[PDB]
Amino acid sequence: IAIPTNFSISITTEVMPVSMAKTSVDCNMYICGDSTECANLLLQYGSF
Amino acid sequence: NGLTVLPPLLTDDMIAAYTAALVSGTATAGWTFGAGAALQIPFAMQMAYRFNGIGVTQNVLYENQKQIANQFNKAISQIQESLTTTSTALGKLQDVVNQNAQALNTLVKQLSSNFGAISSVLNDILSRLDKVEAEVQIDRLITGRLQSLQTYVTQQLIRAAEIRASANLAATKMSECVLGQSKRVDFCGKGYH
Amino acid sequence: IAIPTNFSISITTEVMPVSMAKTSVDCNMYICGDSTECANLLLQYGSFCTQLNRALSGIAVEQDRNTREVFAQVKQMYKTPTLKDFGGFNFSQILPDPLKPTKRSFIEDLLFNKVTLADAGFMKQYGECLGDINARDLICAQKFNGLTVLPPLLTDDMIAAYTAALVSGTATAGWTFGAGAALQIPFAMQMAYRFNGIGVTQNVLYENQKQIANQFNKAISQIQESLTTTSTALGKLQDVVNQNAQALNTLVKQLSSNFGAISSVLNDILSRLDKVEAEVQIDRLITGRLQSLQTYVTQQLIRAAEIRASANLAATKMSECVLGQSKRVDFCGKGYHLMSFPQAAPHGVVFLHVTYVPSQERNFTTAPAICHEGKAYFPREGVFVFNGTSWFITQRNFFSPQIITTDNTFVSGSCDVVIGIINNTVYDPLQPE
Amino acid sequence: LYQDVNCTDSWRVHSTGNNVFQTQAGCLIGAEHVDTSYECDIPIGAGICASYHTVSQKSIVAYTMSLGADSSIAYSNNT
Amino acid sequence: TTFMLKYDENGTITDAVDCSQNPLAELKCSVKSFEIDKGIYQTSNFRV
Ligand SMILES: *[C@@H]1O[C@H](CO[C@@H]2O[C@@H](C)[C@@H](O)[C@@H](O)[C@@H]2O)[C@@H](O[C@@H]2O[C@H](CO)[C@@H](O[C@@H]3O[C@H](CO)[C@@H](O)[C@H](O)[C@@H]3O)[C@H](O)[C@H]2NC(C)=O)[C@H](O)[C@H]1NC(C)=O
Ligand SMILES: *[C@@H]1O[C@H](CO[C@@H]2O[C@@H](C)[C@@H](O)[C@@H](O)[C@@H]2O)[C@@H](O[C@@H]2O[C@H](CO)[C@@H](O[C@@H]3O[C@H](CO)[C@@H](O)[C@H](O)[C@@H]3O)[C@H](O)[C@H]2NC(C)=O)[C@H](O)[C@H]1NC(C)=O
Ligand SMILES: *[C@@H]1O[C@H](CO[C@@H]2O[C@@H](C)[C@@H](O)[C@@H](O)[C@@H]2O)[C@@H](O[C@@H]2O[C@H](CO)[C@@H](O[C@@H]3O[C@H](CO)[C@@H](O)[C@H](O)[C@@H]3O)[C@H](O)[C@H]2NC(C)=O)[C@H](O)[C@H]1NC(C)=O
Ligand SMILES: *[C@@H]1O[C@H](CO)[C@@H](O[C@@H]2O[C@H](CO)[C@@H](O[C@@H]3O[C@H](CO)[C@@H](O)[C@H](O)[C@@H]3O)[C@H](O)[C@H]2NC(C)=O)[C@H](O)[C@H]1NC(C)=O
Ligand SMILES: *[C@@H]1O[C@H](CO[C@@H]2O[C@@H](C)[C@@H](O)[C@@H](O)[C@@H]2O)[C@@H](O[C@@H]2O[C@H](CO)[C@@H](O)[C@H](O)[C@H]2NC(C)=O)[C@H](O)[C@H]1NC(C)=O
Ligand SMILES: *[C@@H]1O[C@H](CO[C@@H]2O[C@@H](C)[C@@H](O)[C@@H](O)[C@@H]2O)[C@@H](O[C@@H]2O[C@H](CO)[C@@H](O)[C@H](O)[C@H]2NC(C)=O)[C@H](O)[C@H]1NC(C)=O
Ligand SMILES: *[C@@H]1O[C@H](CO)[C@@H](O)[C@H](O)[C@H]1NC(C)=O
Ligand SMILES: *[C@@H]1O[C@H](CO)[C@@H](O)[C@H](O)[C@H]1NC(C)=O
Repeated sequence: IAIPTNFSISITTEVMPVSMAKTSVDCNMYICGDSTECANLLLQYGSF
Repeated sequence: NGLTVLPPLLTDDMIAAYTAALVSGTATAGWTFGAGAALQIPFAMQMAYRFNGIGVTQNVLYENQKQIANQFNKAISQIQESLTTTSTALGKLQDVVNQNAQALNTLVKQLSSNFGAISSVLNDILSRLDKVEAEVQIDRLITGRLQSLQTYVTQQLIRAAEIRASANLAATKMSECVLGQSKRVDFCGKGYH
Repeated sequence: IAIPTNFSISITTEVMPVSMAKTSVDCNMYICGDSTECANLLLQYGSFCTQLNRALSGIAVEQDRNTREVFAQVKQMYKTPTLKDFGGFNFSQILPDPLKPTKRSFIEDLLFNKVTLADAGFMKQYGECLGDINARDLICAQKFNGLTVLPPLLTDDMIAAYTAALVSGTATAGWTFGAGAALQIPFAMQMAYRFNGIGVTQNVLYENQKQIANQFNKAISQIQESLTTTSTALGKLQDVVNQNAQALNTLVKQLSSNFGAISSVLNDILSRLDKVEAEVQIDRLITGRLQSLQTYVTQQLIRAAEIRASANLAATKMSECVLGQSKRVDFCGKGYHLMSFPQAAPHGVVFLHVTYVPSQERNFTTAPAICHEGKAYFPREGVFVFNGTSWFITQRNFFSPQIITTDNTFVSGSCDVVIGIINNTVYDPLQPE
Repeated sequence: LYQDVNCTDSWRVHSTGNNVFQTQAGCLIGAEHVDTSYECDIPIGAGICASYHTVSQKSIVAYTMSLGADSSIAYSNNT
Repeated sequence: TTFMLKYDENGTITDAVDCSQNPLAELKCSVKSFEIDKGIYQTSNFRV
């Protein structure tokens, strides 16, 4: 049998993601910008 | 283009305060503050208890206290030096940040794609075409950009599921490795935790 | 060092979703209703509906699997004991009442009252919907559009029977029925073993049996009272139910959206336009409604992945907290886990985690080791403390000072190495002779 | 299996050839009910399972699922 | 009506399924195979 006679204290790093960026989208702004006609067409298209 | 990033509720200072409280609690109380009321204990005796945890008698810790403390300090200094260089140790967090930024930027860039319409420039369409033909082209563009947003949101949901698995594992690690000594093999570091 | 002198028995509730609604879609019904022309056009467009239904059927089978993995962890359905009192521990609230017609326990009744499940039962006859048109029932609206909810394989009664069997097994056998054949054991002895399993000697449990039983009963009553209130304790299960209902209802509402077509009403298009232009508009509508169904199925898959993670965790909790005592920190309730009980709830489970919380800490002067003659004795199993006049050795989680003696100490080395050694005397049992 | 049809006592079914009877999951047509409980082979729902069994010839038989082997394991306080 | 035809190695129609004959035929047409495994399958909602 092999028996250890000495020891070491090791310190190892474990990197763990916890959160990601919280984001929100102004659907009308992205799809239509500042166009009024596009905004009306988007309303007619349906609110997804 | 309507894409905004909201600040996290807990500031970096608040998270640092939580971390400092956790470190101070484990230094002063140890594992006892994860179950009930924090019970004070000298750090050397806590070390003796945690040595007994991994099957090594307490006399090993007490009779080699200075050597073990020096080894701990040297390990701390080594991690400090390794972090001080320009390594990629934090590649996972950088990957998360890059993924978020890339998703938003590709969302911005996809606005240039015609989706079967004569152009991707809404103002050009509305300047050349009257209500009906402009409506046809703009409907094509709306379908395409809605698809882009839906793809972004679906990818965000999948990434959020992965991040939630990581965060649940991190909470489990906080409970079982920081607030107590884990007997699970290779859960809290490699070796006898 | 601070050593607790007293303790409390705490019972805490952990609510875990285990399954969500099993759903199926009649793709033709949702997209085309009862139109033959639209059905032919959908055939020509291409059958992506088989893929959608394959995914949804996988989800449904997964829901049944989740429930089976969480609850069907007993080989034999142990009979409910006639007497609900075990050594003073009163199990009446968590076991079915022989007299009442419910067949479930009282706490289970409260839990099933807390959550609003919308429609009861999964059967809605055509005559029923046609006879109450004035009330725009949501279920009729979504059934008329091809969206159906399938009943879970295990009924609430069978799940309650599983829970009753688990509770009875842990009451009569304990942890032994999770490994091999259920071995009978008196409940007080089981509690003594589970006390030993968190570093507290059995003497503590036996010598304070009545007080501990009273604390357990009072905790049961307090959870009962807190549940007997309009509090949102079961917000997770209600959230699951609301999510399913909202997904189906938004699917129903999305039928009103023009997808670039002149109208969202198929009958209007077919009444005004001939085959070709109608085909163009109906192709737009088919694309849009197919996208709506695909979004629904994708979101259902993601929600089902989350629910499966929850169900796997719940199965792990049932294995490690109900069928055994877990040493993992903060896995089975907060504190030194003693045991756990499952209670069925709509679309999920509720774990009553019984834990030992130390309290009433007293400060003492401590010493890492004791120098006697010329050797350093160490506590072995315990810790040295100064009671004010004499040094004692006591267990960490409960102040029970004991005379320091060679039996409870082991010697190692000399006193020079020890840093904070304290001079003291160590008795020897052979000294009586 | 018709989930939204009551046939306990014209029904909205296809043929109603024979062996029509009601279960918690709805009106089942073409299966012979058996009062014995077995393990689930084809889960029908609401605690009802189907299988292919030799009948008093082989036929589809619907029954109540068996939850497991019932046992007593009576409690005692000194054994 | 809708039929599922079978073309063999030589390209001759050797078999067919009439999707509207009975629920089993509808299931066969939906899964696009002449062989169905043992189990329970969702089919079209009751049509009148
Ligand atoms: C186990 O081996 C260690 C030395 O091993 C090496 O150092 C350890 C601290 C760990 O980092 C190991 O991974 C590594 O291989 C023995 O104790 C150490 O030995 C040194 C050198 O002999 C001792 O000297 C100390 O430091 C300097 C240099 O000698 C002098 O000023 C002093 O004499 C002082 O003692 C030292 O005590 C010790 N290391 C310390 C205190 O940090 C160790 O003896 C051996 N096993 C056992 C059971 O003793
Ligand atoms: C710890 O403190 C308890 C009292 O503390 C309070 O009550 C507990 C039951 C818990 O709810 C605590 O969170 C709470 O702060 C002392 O127990 C008190 O006296 C007796 C004896 O311990 C308790 O029960 C007794 O049990 C037997 C059998 O009946 C008989 O001695 C008595 O008839 C009595 O029932 C009693 O419930 C409790 N008092 C109250 C108001 O709850 C306890 O003595 C102390 N620690 C130790 C080690 O004894
Ligand atoms: C499916 O249909 C069965 C039988 O058909 C029922 O009776 C017919 C004459 C028509 O009125 C049908 O519309 C009606 O559904 C139903 O079974 C019936 O269930 C009810 C409710 O449990 C029973 O009423 C109860 O009967 C006794 C005696 O009064 C007491 O429990 C109650 O006071 C209450 O009246 C009814 O007797 C029972 N009928 C038969 C013939 O057994 C069934 O509810 C229905 N729906 C399903 C199965 O989902
Ligand atoms: C175990 O706990 C249960 C809690 O459900 C105890 O049953 C409860 O016992 C009390 C006291 O006898 C009953 O209160 C009585 O109710 C009616 C009026 O509502 C009347 O009989 C009395 O005036 C008294 O208030 C209570 O109803 C009863 N609850 C149930 C659901 O049965 C049970 O006694 C406990 N067992 C032991 C051995 O301590
Ligand atoms: C226990 O502590 C006392 C007080 O010192 C405190 O605790 C130490 C462990 C360390 O963290 C100090 O910085 C703290 O202030 C120790 O007393 C020291 O011992 C020397 C030498 O005997 C004495 O002359 C000094 O007054 C103290 N020095 C300092 C810097 O406070 C004591 O030795 C400790 N006992 C044990 C067993 O470790
Ligand atoms: C048709 O092709 C077959 C070989 O293909 C197999 O048989 C087919 C009928 C069909 O079932 C395929 O899916 C099969 O893979 C030919 O069969 C042989 O034809 C030769 C003459 O060419 C004749 O002498 C053999 O007896 C036939 N039998 C076998 C078993 O090979 C068949 O001839 C083709 N039909 C023609 C050429 O008209
Ligand atoms: C300490 O131990 C002695 C031993 O007799 C006992 O009388 C006393 O009450 C204990 N408590 C304190 C605070 O000294
Ligand atoms: C313990 O006693 C020894 C003699 O037996 C003495 O030399 C030593 O100083 C004492 N230790 C302390 C900490 O008082």
